[PDB]
Amino acid sequence: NLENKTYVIMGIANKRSIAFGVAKVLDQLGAKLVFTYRKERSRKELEKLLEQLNQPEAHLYQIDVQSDEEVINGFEQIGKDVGNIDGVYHSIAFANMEDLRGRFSETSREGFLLAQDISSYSLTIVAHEAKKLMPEGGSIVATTYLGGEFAVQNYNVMGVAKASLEANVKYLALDLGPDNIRVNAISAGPIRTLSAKGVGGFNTILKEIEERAPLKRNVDQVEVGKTAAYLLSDLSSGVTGENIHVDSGFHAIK
Amino acid sequence: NLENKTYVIMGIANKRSIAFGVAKVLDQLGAKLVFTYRKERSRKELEKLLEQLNQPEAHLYQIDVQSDEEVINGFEQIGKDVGNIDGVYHSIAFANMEDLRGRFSETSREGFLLAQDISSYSLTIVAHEAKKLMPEGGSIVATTYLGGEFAVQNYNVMGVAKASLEANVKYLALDLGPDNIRVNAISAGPIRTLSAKGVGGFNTILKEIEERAPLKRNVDQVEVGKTAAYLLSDLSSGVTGENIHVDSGFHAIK
Amino acid sequence: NLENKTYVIMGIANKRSIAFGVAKVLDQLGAKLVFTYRKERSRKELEKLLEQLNQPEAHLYQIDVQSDEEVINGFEQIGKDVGNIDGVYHSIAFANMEDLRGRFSETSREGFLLAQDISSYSLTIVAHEAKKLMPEGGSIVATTYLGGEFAVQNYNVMGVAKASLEANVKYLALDLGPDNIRVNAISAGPIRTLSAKGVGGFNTILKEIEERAPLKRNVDQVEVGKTAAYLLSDLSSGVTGENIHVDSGFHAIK
Amino acid sequence: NLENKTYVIMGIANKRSIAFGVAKVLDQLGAKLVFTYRKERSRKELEKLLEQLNQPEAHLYQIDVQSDEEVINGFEQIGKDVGNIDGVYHSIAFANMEDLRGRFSETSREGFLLAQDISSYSLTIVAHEAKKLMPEGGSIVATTYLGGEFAVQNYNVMGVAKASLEANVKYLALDLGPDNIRVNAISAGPIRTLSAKGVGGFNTILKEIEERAPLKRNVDQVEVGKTAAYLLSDLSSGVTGENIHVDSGFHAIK
Ligand SMILES: NC(=O)c1ccc[n+]([C@@H]2O[C@H](COP(=O)([O-])OP(=O)(O)OC[C@H]3O[C@@H](n4cnc5c(N)ncnc54)[C@H](OP(=O)(O)O)[C@@H]3O)[C@@H](O)[C@H]2O)c1
Ligand SMILES: NC(=O)c1ccc[n+]([C@@H]2O[C@H](COP(=O)([O-])OP(=O)(O)OC[C@H]3O[C@@H](n4cnc5c(N)ncnc54)[C@H](OP(=O)(O)O)[C@@H]3O)[C@@H](O)[C@H]2O)c1
Ligand SMILES: NC(=O)c1ccc[n+]([C@@H]2O[C@H](COP(=O)([O-])OP(=O)(O)OC[C@H]3O[C@@H](n4cnc5c(N)ncnc54)[C@H](OP(=O)(O)O)[C@@H]3O)[C@@H](O)[C@H]2O)c1
Ligand SMILES: NC(=O)c1ccc[n+]([C@@H]2O[C@H](COP(=O)([O-])OP(=O)(O)OC[C@H]3O[C@@H](n4cnc5c(N)ncnc54)[C@H](OP(=O)(O)O)[C@@H]3O)[C@@H](O)[C@H]2O)c1
Ligand SMILES: CCc1cc(O)c(Oc2cccnc2F)cc1F
Ligand SMILES: CCc1cc(O)c(Oc2cccnc2F)cc1F
Ligand SMILES: CCc1cc(O)c(Oc2cccnc2F)cc1F
Ligand SMILES: CCc1cc(O)c(Oc2cccnc2F)cc1F
Ligand SMILES: N[C@@H](CCC(=O)O)C(=O)O
Ligand SMILES: N[C@@H](CCC(=O)O)C(=O)O
Ligand SMILES: N[C@@H](CCC(=O)O)C(=O)O
Ligand SMILES: N[C@@H](CCC(=O)O)C(=O)O
Repeated sequence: NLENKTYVIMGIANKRSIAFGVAKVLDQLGAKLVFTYRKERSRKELEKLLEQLNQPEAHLYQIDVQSDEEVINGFEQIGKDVGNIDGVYHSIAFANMEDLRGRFSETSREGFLLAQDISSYSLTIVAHEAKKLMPEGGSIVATTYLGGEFAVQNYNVMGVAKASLEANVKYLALDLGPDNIRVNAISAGPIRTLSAKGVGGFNTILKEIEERAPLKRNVDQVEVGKTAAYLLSDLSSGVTGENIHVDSGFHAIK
Repeated sequence: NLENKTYVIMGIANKRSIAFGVAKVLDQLGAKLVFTYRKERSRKELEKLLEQLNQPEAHLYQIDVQSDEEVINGFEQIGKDVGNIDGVYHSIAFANMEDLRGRFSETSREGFLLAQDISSYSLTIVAHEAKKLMPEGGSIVATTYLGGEFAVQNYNVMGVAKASLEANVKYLALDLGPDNIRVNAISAGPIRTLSAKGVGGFNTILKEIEERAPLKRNVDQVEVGKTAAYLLSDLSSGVTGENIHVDSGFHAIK
Repeated sequence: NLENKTYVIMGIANKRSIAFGVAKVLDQLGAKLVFTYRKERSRKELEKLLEQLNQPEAHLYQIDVQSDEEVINGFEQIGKDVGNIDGVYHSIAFANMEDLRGRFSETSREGFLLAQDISSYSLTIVAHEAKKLMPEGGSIVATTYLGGEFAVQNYNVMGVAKASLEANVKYLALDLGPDNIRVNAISAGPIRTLSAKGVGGFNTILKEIEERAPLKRNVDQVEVGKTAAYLLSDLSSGVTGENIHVDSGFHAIK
Repeated sequence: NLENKTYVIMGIANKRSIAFGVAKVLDQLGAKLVFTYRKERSRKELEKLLEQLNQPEAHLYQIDVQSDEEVINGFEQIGKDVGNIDGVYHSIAFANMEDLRGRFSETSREGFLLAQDISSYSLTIVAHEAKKLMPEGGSIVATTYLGGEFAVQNYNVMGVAKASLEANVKYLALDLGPDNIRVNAISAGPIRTLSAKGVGGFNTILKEIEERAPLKRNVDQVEVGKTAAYLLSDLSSGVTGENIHVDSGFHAIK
């Protein structure tokens, strides 16, 4: 039960976004939700998707996590509009498409740093600004993939950006733990989303889960959202620096 | 919300048992609970502890997990008495004082195999018997410690037993996943219980957690119970073969 | 260069044994070698295989690692025959055939404990006895598989015994470190040997390595042997409690 | 024996550099060595240091790894001057001093990306250029630290850069494995070097190893160099995407 909680959900682009499965679950559990987006198209999609939620007010903020001032001012505006928050769900990554197929060793410096900036560093600065709204403690969760732990074909520069994110989670957990802020990751199995369309071989990744993972099926956004509700709530009070795989068991097999 | 769910909880000895933390949480959430014990003194404690619970009926079965027949007959009786179950919490381990409190390289064969048998093999046979009561699926959770992942001073034979149990969890997850049974572990931080008396230097282990773990505090049995509630319920659909550290973040630091 | 070093190699059965790859390499580097075996037939193979090696004398001892007396008396006799040794290569495991295929949840208690006894505990008692012949320090290496780290189809009871071995390696490393004895594992990739005939689906495991592993080829016993020379020698003096995968990179991908 | 092998060693600053331990070992084993340095100081210094080696000639190239041109042109020139190479030792990392103490959550975007660029991406572009000089295969080794696997006090931005670097090794292993180029890391224990002075609390880190690591002592640059010789030679054929801890066993304990 999350009535009287407030969470900031970063990274809804459309009805297939992982962050939207999180939103549906939290919403259904009674939470107040604030949404951040980059592209105008994503705000338009949030406005339509909010008609499916039970949020009596639209709280939408444009935050491009490449910009310190947009992250700083965005959270400062959120604090002014809704007061203190209980957590942040971070569902944000980016890499140029030519870096999500072919040969990893041909990755450009600009593409490698782009992916690090948006997919990893953004959690650091978000945590720094979000903590200002969590004087009593809180919970920050980011979304990762098994390609941060193992080399997977095609995931290439984003695998190295997820390894960076997963370490970023541990270091933030150590730093913010004395402030009663927990920081954790969910390592989601493959899910058809707008960003999946850029990963080479994505359909064969999905098929392999169905054939080989312990549950012999793929997961969906709402399953990620249910684990998010656990990590964002008091149920997980003793848990920080942790990476929970929501992937039908695929992480545990070879 | 666990109304209309039934769970078997194995390994309450007294009010400090981790499994009683689990019981309290599941009870508060509306579950029907069934309890298994070894020593007659454990049954007496269970009888006194059930007064604190909302359980309208006492469902108590003696199962020494060294005996196949006791596990077989105990789960069969549980089925005839309460019907199908939704999961099992396994909170059982044992090792001799004499092997524990000597150099690891001095561990006796008998003591090594005793600790495997009770602390690891018991999950396998329990899973096999409990699956007969879970025709539509279920969840099985066992309780481990960071000593199964790293060599910790003094934990000695029980660290090898915990590594065995953590691998047992992954193999059971692979085997039983197509039956929609999930199998997971909770890696609890140190907690003062009857069995902790067995571990040398236990007080300095507690003190290290306070000084060094991200949350700068120790965890308690109810925190283990809240993560158990997540693992045993539909909130962790899609999570199997996982090991969730309820340990203030200690696993993530060095 | 291992002239003036002496190593005990445990677990040659025939010319395909992983331990015979280790023997050839160590022999080619000038080490003096002592061999232990269980079955008469293995002693006969060792007698034949020694004609290929540069050892000027056969040091052969029957040690069934299920027997404490055989391990104690065998190492005692080794020390009386060749003096102090520089390390031990352990290449011993066993499980009953029915436990290397089908459903893990059906594993018998006696089969689970049998595999633990031979494949894990044996290392502990061997280290205890071998330490008496290494008063200046030494190196002990055991042979594991990725199935001890992940659930692998069919490997079943041996995967849990290997997770146990791997923890045994870390706990021995911690215990024996102050005596200047290093203890490490090599995680070998699949290799056609007599014991491979017990693993269901073995040929499929081999084909997956050629298709998926970074080197796109399988490894052989001599490559294990070369990593064994590294771990048994001063070249690895800083390295203990480690598990080195000699598996064409397969451990690193998913 | 590395006679008739040529290795490029990147990252000698002075007599305490880890890469100078590597050079000593490879030089002694008969390898021809080429050296790269960033700033002038490291030149002058290199010129002097190399009188301690048996290199008949001084092959020194200025390469600042922030510059694509310098990496591309530097490897090109090494190929013209010396011909094909057998491997590359990468011993290069950098972060701003302020980012190696205090609160990780305060790290600037500029500081985080600088550490990623120099300490992780540099391996990718180095590997791409160096491949051109390894048409029959070779071996690339980078130097990492346990702070890339766990959150360590103070190490902060560099911990996230080393996590990135360790994933970089695996993705390069997968990519370059079919060209018979292996890529691996050495995770060195703490060692007093010029870069160590920047790391907050370094002396406390060192003391902890002596007190708690299995070998109860610290490691040195030459021990890193001996494991580098293993990784760079045919002894480690079959080993790729691996991270070998030369740290007195500290990684294996908690
Ligand atoms: N789909 C999967 O199988 C899978 C599996 C594991 C993990 N993940 C992770 O889950 C997360 C969500 O991805 P998704 O699959 O749900 O795809 P998605 O719907 O495309 O979500 C990606 C989000 O990233 C945002 N974003 C990119 N750059 C940004 C920037 N500079 N500033 C602020 N927002 C930015 C996008 O916003 P705009 O569209 O407004 O630009 C979009 O809302 C990502 O971290 C992804 O790596 C996905
Ligand atoms: N305390 C901690 O710091 C800690 C941390 C991580 C993990 N754990 C784990 O948590 C679990 C519970 O331990 P605890 O600390 O709660 O100690 P506990 O209160 O002493 O519970 C241990 C239980 O194991 C049972 N048991 C032992 N052998 C048995 C057998 N042959 N058949 C049936 N039951 C048997 C005992 O039953 P009887 O008394 O009836 O014999 C007792 O109920 C164990 O797996 C333990 O390793 C403990
Ligand atoms: N082949 C692979 O793909 C692979 C991969 C990774 C790891 N491994 C491991 O490598 C090691 C060697 O196996 P292998 O593949 O080389 O097969 P192998 O040639 O069949 O060697 C197995 C050895 O185990 C010995 N052994 C079994 N029980 C024993 C006992 N009670 N006491 C003394 N020795 C006993 C056997 O001796 P007797 O025949 O005399 O009984 C035999 O010499 C094992 O630990 C295995 O798990 C194998
Ligand atoms: N010492 C330790 O305890 C320890 C432990 C684990 C891992 N490591 C790692 O070992 C490696 C070597 O460090 P070290 O401790 O040997 O210290 P070091 O002697 O200071 O070596 C660091 C080297 O990095 C070079 N470097 C920095 N930025 C560069 C750039 N942009 N282009 C080219 N070179 C650049 C420096 O060259 P200039 O001096 O010319 O600036 C210096 O030679 C690093 O990867 C470090 O993280 C060190
Ligand atoms: C293979 C599974 C997967 C993982 C992801 O991280 C993912 O999301 C991204 C992948 C690449 C770039 N930006 C993203 F958001 C999509 C995906 F489909
Ligand atoms: C150090 C933390 C800890 C872990 C345990 O597994 C634990 O439980 C046991 C420890 C040893 C033997 N039987 C047990 F049940 C107690 C403990 F105190
Ligand atoms: C699949 C790879 C593999 C691993 C082994 O541990 C192995 O060796 C055994 C496998 C099962 C039982 N005893 C053994 F010695 C054979 C093998 F082929
Ligand atoms: C704590 C151990 C350690 C690790 C390092 O990576 C290290 O080297 C650097 C540390 C930080 C920045 N640049 C470096 F080269 C020094 C160090 F002393
Ligand atoms: N190479 C295709 C992969 C097709 C698939 O999803 O399997 C792509 O670039 O998406
Ligand atoms: N070895 C002591 C432990 C002392 C402590 O708790 O620190 C014991 O017998 O329990
Ligand atoms: N020689 C193979 C025969 C494979 C087959 O034809 O069954 C064996 O050892 O089983
Ligand atoms: N079921 C066969 C598998 C055939 C193979 O792939 O080796 C076995 O038991 O060996």
